[PDB]
Amino acid sequence: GPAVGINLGTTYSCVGVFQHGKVEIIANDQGNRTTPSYVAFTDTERLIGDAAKNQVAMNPTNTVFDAKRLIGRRFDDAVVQSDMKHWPFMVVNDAGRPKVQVEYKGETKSFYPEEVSSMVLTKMKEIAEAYLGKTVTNAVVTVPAYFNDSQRQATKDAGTIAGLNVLRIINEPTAAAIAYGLDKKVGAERNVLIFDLGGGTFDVSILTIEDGIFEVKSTAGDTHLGGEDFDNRMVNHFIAEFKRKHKKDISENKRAVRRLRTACERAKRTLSSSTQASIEIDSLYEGIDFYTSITRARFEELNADLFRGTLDPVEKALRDAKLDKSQIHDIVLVGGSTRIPKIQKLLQDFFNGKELNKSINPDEAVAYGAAVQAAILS
Ligand SMILES: Nc1ncnc2c1ncn2[C@@H]1O[C@H](COP(=O)(O)OP(=O)(O)OP(=O)(O)O)[C@@H](O)[C@H]1O
Repeated sequence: GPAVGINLGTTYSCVGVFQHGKVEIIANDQGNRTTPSYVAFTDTERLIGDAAKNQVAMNPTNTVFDAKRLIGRRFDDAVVQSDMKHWPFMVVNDAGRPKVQVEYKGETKSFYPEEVSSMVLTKMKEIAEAYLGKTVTNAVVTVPAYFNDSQRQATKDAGTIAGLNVLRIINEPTAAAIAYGLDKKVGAERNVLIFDLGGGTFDVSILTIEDGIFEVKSTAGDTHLGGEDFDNRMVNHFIAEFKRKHKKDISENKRAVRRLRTACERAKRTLSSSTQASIEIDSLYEGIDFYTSITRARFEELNADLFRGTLDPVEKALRDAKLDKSQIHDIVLVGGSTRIPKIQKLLQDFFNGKELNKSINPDEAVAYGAAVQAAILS
């Protein structure tokens, strides 16, 4: 069977396969081309992907996500300590290693970050196999450029326990470059800027490519800025609106909020193609139906400061890399959040009208590149 390319992301994962000179991005059972990096445990089963995310508000303490933030890290890590203050699930310390603790079938169980990730990885593999109509063994999995040997190790391990023969672990910015073919030899040095804004992380990487050899000159970004922060702004906005029209605050009801958030994330995606979207939520609080809508104009101003700040890390990346705007040859958009019009405008304006690389769905770019690489390595 063919080797596949997999993008193991913080919020979503994607799997592609190179076959007949073309790369195919494989959709799941629900028909989505990317699946949530969620795993949920219940009295009767273990849900992975969409099925998992589709019940988080009902099973918050037993629904695991953000495993990418834990992977290859230690419990004593200041990162872990800060992060765990926001997860609805338990993170325990097993001899220095962090472990997620859930209740599965009435019994208490705990897993290592790599095991959780292998569950998502297994879902991608069967998604691929269902499409390919054959077993998938070899694979190329992606990882950020800043991941150290421990993190890369853990990612490789997650692959092995998932029954995948990880041919290689390549960086996400490099995979993106390969997706557009910016790795071909043109007898000259080329500077590429990868602007990656996903569900929860923002990475800016400046690559230098000469003779087919990549060289990450610089990196910058924010580990806690992504599409979810945009959703939060909408949520707080609608919470205030509901409070106005119905004299009722819904902040305390955790389910009402999570349901509202799910509606917002969806309206947000629509807003990337339309100028306004309706929020139709039956019986949000008490028996009160919440029917309303937002416009792109409002959505933009709700996140104005966030969108604008996206340029600071870009300036710094350039600065550290010892380059000027005019020196970067190609700019490729990565991450689902880059589909937002205002982000594209903002970046283009910063690079004085330069054309942005974005013909390939940004949230499928990394997988796409990995699939090509997997093909060459087989
Ligand atoms: N049309 C769209 N407009 C805006 N945001 C979108 C759109 N389509 C998808 N997204 C967003 O993209 C995000 C998911 O991005 P992606 O699939 O690239 O994530 P990822 O690699 O898991 O990201 P990270 O590693 O930062 O979490 C979500 O915040 C989702 O709302």
